[PDB]
Amino acid sequence: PKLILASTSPWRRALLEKLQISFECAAPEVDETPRSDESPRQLVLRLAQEKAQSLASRYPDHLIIGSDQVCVLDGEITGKPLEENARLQLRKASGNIVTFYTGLALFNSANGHLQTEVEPFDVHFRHLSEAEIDNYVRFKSEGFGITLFERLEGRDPNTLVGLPLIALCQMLRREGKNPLMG
Amino acid sequence: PKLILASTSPWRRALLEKLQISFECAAPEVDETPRSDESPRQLVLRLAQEKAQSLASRYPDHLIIGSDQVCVLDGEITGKPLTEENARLQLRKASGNIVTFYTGLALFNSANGHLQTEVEPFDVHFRHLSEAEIDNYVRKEHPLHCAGSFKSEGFGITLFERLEGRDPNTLVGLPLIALCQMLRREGKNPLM
Repeated sequence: PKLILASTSPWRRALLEKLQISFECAAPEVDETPRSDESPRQLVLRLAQEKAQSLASRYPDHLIIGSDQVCVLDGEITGKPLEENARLQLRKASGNIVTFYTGLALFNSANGHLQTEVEPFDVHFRHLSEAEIDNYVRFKSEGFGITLFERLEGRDPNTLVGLPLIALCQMLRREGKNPLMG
Repeated sequence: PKLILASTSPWRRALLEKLQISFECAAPEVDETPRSDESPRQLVLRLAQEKAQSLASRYPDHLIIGSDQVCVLDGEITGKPLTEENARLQLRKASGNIVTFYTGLALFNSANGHLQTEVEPFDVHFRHLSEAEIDNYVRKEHPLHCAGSFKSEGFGITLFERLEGRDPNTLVGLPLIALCQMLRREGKNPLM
């Protein structure tokens, strides 16, 4: 089965290219609005698998990857900021440990096999100033955002960038598609 | 530039660009040969310091960065394999094991002579690899000029169970979180 990435993120596309398996990107049709009861972990698991499953008709004999990421700023779920948004997020982060939750799903639309995983990554922020927050504004963990951090703690730095590649390699291995054998 | 990178590494240049502070590069003048009984941490501390200070006379009013990394497998410094045989040998030693990289960093301020040094570890936890996986990785990646015989930033992700360290940049070869701290201590915060 051919590989499909259910995302138009150029970040997720670039990450997946590291595995050297040919794939096609497709835009999933999913409402990402958190439900009131919903934990960060529940949300990204649900959205990861909905994104993958939503493409099953358009790509019916495929391995389909879905992923979703949020962070929590003082218990509160937060997605992409979309400029005054970006500033706010920094102010809450200062001096704190910020946990990102990244959900991942691999769906075999041929036989219906589904694998899911949620992987956290903790960003330990320096105590910042409004000056340096103002100066930074206007994060990018792979870039200039490194100036904001005390420590990054998690299984896989790729997860923080937005796709858990170690976890995905394992899911692919279960489906008989070890990137190392492709 | 007030900031100088004492390195001919193109990846250290690329990493330093992330801080968006003006700098230029110059080749350090040191002997990287390990001395008898020198430990990995001692070696990268020494070489980081030496690279930074070797430019003092050329850049006497500057903040000068030096860095050095070694790859350690079962207590021993591990070099570039050079051959496909040796690449497979290194990956066999890596399989189901932890490869530790030690990365030394120094910032020498030549104007006031302040020297700051640090060594930072980064642990790469490998999966248990088959001989086929090892053969296939070496054939695809040809990591013949990488110490440890894998590239962590790329296809090497297919070999790992987890990555453990303070800063992903350290593994690539420049401890940027640590360097930011050193730069702030000298009043050159990249955020300003």
